[PDB]
Amino acid sequence: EVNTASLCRIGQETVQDIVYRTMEIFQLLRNMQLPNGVTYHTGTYQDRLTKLQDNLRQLSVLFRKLRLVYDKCNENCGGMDPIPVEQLIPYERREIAEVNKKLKQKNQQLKQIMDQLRNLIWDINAMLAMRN
Amino acid sequence: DFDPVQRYKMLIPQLKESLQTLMKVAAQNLIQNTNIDNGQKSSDGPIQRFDKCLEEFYALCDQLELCLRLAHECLSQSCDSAKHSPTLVPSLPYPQYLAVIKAQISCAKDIHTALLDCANKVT
Amino acid sequence: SVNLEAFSQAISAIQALRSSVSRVFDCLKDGMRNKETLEGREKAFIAHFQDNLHSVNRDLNELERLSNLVGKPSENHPLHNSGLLSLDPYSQLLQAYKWSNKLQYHAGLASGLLNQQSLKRSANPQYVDDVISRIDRMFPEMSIHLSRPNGTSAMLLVTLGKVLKVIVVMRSLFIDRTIVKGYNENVYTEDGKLDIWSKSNYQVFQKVTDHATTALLHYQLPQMPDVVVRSFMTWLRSYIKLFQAPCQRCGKFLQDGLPPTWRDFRTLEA
Amino acid sequence: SVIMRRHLQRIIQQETLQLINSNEPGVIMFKTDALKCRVALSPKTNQTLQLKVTPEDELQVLEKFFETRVAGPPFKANTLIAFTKLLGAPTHILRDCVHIMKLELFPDQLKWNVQFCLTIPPSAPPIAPPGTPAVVLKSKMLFFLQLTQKTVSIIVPIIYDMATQQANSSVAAPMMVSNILKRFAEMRQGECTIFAAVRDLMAN
Amino acid sequence: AAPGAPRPSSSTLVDELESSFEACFASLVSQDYVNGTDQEEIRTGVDQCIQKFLDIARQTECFFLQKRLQLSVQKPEQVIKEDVSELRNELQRKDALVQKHLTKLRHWQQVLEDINVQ
Repeated sequence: EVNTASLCRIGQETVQDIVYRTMEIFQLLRNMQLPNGVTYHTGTYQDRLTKLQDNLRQLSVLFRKLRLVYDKCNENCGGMDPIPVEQLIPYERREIAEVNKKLKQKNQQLKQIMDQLRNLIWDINAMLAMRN
Repeated sequence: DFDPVQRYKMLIPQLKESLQTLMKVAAQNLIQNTNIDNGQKSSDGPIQRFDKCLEEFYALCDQLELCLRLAHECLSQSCDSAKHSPTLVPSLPYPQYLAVIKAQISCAKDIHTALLDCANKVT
Repeated sequence: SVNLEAFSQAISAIQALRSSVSRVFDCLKDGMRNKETLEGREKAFIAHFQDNLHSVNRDLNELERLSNLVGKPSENHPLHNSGLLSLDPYSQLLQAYKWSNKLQYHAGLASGLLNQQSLKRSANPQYVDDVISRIDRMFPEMSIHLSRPNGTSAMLLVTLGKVLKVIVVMRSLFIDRTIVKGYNENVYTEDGKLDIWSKSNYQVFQKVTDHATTALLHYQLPQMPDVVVRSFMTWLRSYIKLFQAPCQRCGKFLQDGLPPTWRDFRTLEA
Repeated sequence: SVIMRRHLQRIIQQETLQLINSNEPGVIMFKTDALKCRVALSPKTNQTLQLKVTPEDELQVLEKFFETRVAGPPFKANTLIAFTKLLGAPTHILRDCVHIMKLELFPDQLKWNVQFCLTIPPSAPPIAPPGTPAVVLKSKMLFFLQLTQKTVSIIVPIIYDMATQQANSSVAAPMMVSNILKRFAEMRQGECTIFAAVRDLMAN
Repeated sequence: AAPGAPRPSSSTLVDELESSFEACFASLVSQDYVNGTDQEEIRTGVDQCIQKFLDIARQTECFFLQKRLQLSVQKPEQVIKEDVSELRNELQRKDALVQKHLTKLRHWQQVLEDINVQ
């Protein structure tokens, strides 16, 4: 209904991905060789501009989503209207605990399976001395 | 039919001697006024007004700078052409060269248009 | 053809000479502003005089260099531009050339300075190996080979000027599990029965092996394995001499080398 | 314009005779009559219509447009020498006049834009690196015929031996043979407008 | 208000990003004459534009972390639900990977059943 925490996480992921996309497109257009290649007639630059436009659309929709989530965050001002900045320096959850215990049991089971898989998977280290 | 670099080489002594003569006539005018203002009627020798010499020095400096800039532009153009174009001076015909040039120009224009559209979408 | 740098230097030199003589002549228009103690302006005068000497010396030194230019200027390449206006719309060509060069330089500088990234995290094929090996093998004085008798994993070796070959057996993309030897001491062609590993040396190249292992755990980029192996082989190539030893004398120990930053120096000191 | 006027006075003093100093240097004094010393727009050019007594009339406007097109940017001073060389008495000036008139109006190869009055082609026969190729003062004066271009495409020069353009080979020999067979009734101004119109129309 | 401490301005954190981004690239894409001689000139400007960009980015990120911390200490139920959803997604992905590995191993061992015909 609110998902403000997930909204902030998505916004952070989006701005990080925007920076990543900037770096990637710089690395991409870095080796922009002569379009009129001696050997290559029309091969490279086509896919180059294709990926260029793709990354452009990507960063455009990224900016759009950023603006949208920022507007959503700044509009839904519910809870702690004062919001004391000086309140960040120190001097039911039953279902959560049940899900955590179930996940831990599944993790231990998977770990036992992986432990068995270790011995079942080495399988060559002991007998590579005479393997062919 | 004179090459730029050899002209600059052969012209360096000219700038040197002109600067020397400039300093000489400057010293002449200085000692002249220095004997005139406080000494006696001794310095009676009309030398150069020191304007022509300075103007000539500046003009030679400017001409040398122009020649050097022209040589630099020419060599930079030759270098970039060699680095971003194969050897085709009739294994490719001249029309192929012109076509390649036009295609590269069109690709550059397309890149420019794409960047302009990106800037527009940004705003 | 790197004379462009020297010519730009000469340009700067003549510009500085003009500027200096102009400033010298302008400063002689007036005497000491307010000395009140002495005539120490002679110091600044002698400084300007020496600056003139510096300018003359630089002009002479640049006259000595820049021997001559080659005949047939422009090398017949812009003859199209030299052509009549019929075919030339020609300046567009030079414009696009300059634009491309500027964009290339800009992208390079941007990528270089963008090395300090801000990505807090990174989350939500037996054909590239041969291609990478072929690409790396085009490099000179460093011959490589591969047999891969173990299986899917990659097994390869490299050679240098001496017989100090290196045995590097790694996975598909990234280099790991390497070892070093020297002067056929490994004999990993048909050692015993085949291209054996034996993970050993005569207690001298152990340091080199440790350095290479550390480097493998240092150049481990998250992606782009080609760049990874290129950095690896460049790091390896830095041992072709093993003669100099900065930050010390070349007698400190058995050997001296640890260049992870593209510069070697006396080992056991970092 | 000023450097072209400098080159013009240089070349007119070099070989032939010129006129005494006046408001504007008039050395365009042709056979019949010539008076062009008015420059309304000095930045544009200093040239006008000399005189009209007979075609070779529209010839005045044709020469005006030809001078305007030959001034243009300072691409080459050889263009000036070429235009000066355009003085053939045996109906040679009439051919260039008609060619310029056809080019200046752009009417309806194959009824399309086919006109190339330039010089110094890159595909010229290799004999020596050219310094200023303008015209060939011989029996068969060399000149770019037309700039053939589709909608391959290249231009081709022609030297009609008026004593009549009897010229890989697939692009040159058939067209020249057809243009020769077309105007095969040249029996006195042979290579004045018959060959010109033949190369204009029947070359496509 | 150059030496003054207060900052009399507003309307930032949104337009600033696009402005800074397009700033040092409009210099590149421009229908204007480009002098064919330049070195170590645009580099200062592009370092400045990337510096201010990453700086305002850091500012926005710090603001985001501050808001997230204040929200968590204000409404911990949201953070609890987020953690529950993340754990559910992780468990689903783990189960999917386990099933995929099991099916792969099954398919593998099944085809090499009687490799040795004997």
